Amino acid sequence: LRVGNRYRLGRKIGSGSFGDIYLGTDIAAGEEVAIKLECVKTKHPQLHIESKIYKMMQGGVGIPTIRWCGAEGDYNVMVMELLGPSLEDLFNFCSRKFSLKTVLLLADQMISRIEYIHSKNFIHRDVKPDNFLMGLGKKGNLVYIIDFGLAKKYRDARTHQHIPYRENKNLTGTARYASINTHLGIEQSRRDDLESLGYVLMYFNLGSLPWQGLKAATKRQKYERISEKKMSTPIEVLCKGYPSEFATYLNFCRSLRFDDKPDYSYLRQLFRNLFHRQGFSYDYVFDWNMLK
Ligand SMILES: Nc1nccc(-c2c(-c3ccc(F)cc3)ncn2C2CCCCC2)n1
Repeated sequence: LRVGNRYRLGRKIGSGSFGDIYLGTDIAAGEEVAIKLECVKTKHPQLHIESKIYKMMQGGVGIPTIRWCGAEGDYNVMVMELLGPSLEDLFNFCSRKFSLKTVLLLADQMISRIEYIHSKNFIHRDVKPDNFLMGLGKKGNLVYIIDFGLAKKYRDARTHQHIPYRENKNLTGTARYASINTHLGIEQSRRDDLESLGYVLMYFNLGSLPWQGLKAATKRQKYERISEKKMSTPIEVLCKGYPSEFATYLNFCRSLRFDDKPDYSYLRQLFRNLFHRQGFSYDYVFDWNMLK
């Protein structure tokens, strides 16, 4: 159909939290775009709140620019620059195995995306492979983070007073990568986004995490098995057979206090120093860049 006068809606290409995503074209500008559609109906107006978070993040490296936010017909609509494959997509394309060089070159950009989001007072709360997409064209090797649907403010804009420590919370994000404290129902904070990143990295190293594939009955008790397996698996076991850097990262993350400012530079240095020890070149070539 025809959306926002300027765009043409294409076919469905995916979903995000709170809405369906479609391919499209900005006819007036000759640009291909991604369009997220949310009913202006029900109970919850998430597309509009999320849109303000993106704009607050506009300008940062690897944050998708929003071209138009508006409502039309039955939908609130947000138009975004088209982006490439997600890290999960690429992981599959690479036979579900990434070389250490690629893992380290991904960790570098991923830690910075999280630091950027945190610098603007928000926590993502759903760090996972599918929420990271590569750019296109000149930005083909830039890793973008998307979906602020479950994002939340962790400190006051003006005073920077951190939100209060809270318990008995239900899980928000993906169980597979959620932090231990998140499973324990503790309010998520900066440390939590980083811990999750730690699991995503080890996920890329192993092909799967040890708490994956557990069978249960409820669809709520599987999170209990997930949580128990996660707690029962010491870091040294999870990372056995990989550079010590990964366990040091996870250990660092679990040691942070609820309102602590993470040392993002130190985390990136662990990986850069490892990048050097392994002898890898600084050509920034990712595994998939070699697909012949
Ligand atoms: N190709 C492409 N380019 C830009 C954004 C998105 C996108 C959005 C998204 C977020 C905000 C917005 F305004 C428009 C789209 N939510 C999920 N995805 C993808 C996740 C992986 C699978 C395919 C959809 N997709």
